[PDB]
Amino acid sequence: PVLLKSTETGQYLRINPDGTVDGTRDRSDPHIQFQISPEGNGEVLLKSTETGQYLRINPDGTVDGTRDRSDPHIQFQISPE
Amino acid sequence: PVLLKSTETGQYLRINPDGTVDGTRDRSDPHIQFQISPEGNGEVLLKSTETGQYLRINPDGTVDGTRDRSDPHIQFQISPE
Amino acid sequence: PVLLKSTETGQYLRINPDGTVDGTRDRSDPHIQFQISPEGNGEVLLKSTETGQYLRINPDGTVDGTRDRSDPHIQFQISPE
Repeated sequence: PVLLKSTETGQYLRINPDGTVDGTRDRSDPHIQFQISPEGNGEVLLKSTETGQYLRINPDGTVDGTRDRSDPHIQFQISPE
Repeated sequence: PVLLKSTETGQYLRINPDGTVDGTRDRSDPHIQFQISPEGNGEVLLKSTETGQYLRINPDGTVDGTRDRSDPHIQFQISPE
Repeated sequence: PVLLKSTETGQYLRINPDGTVDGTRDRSDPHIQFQISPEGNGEVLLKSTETGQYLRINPDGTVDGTRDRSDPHIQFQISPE
């Protein structure tokens, strides 16, 4: 169970029950709880422990979550910097 | 847009909000840089291998995706061109 | 003769007489005007029309200008987008 924080603003990533995604500085929020699931091909999946939906980036650049286990948009690569 | 790298040190020229100026090898936008906890150390980017977009948290609290991997504070425009 | 503006903040790059470098939103300043001089390769040199100093990035990531025509630190490459 991991948290995804944007060091910059000091904000954590959050997937709300309605499927909307935003950033909060409220560390006492269960919705900022994530789990990184492998894919065998190096890639991973970003899924909320609570809501249980997977994180996707729409083609038009908008971001939300769907519990659809099948959709290459939830495919993510973690690139160390 | 264009980037200005000192081929010598490989550093990029940057203009900060306060008006101060310096160089840095950090080519990427801090708003697309996340830290995974509980693990500490390191700094990672999160790219949707599908659309090739990066995950970004904006100061206002909003979240979206973008292919603009680079820091806007090192992106200059040459006029009149 | 060109201006080097940081679209983001709307600030122009400037080399002050004393050799210090900063960014200003004052477009009516002569110290913000540069000439891009080729370097035989693909590289260029960044030189203020006024002061006549060449822009360099110190190894320590600090930025100032010197009229020393001979110094690899004033070597710059311009990479679009």
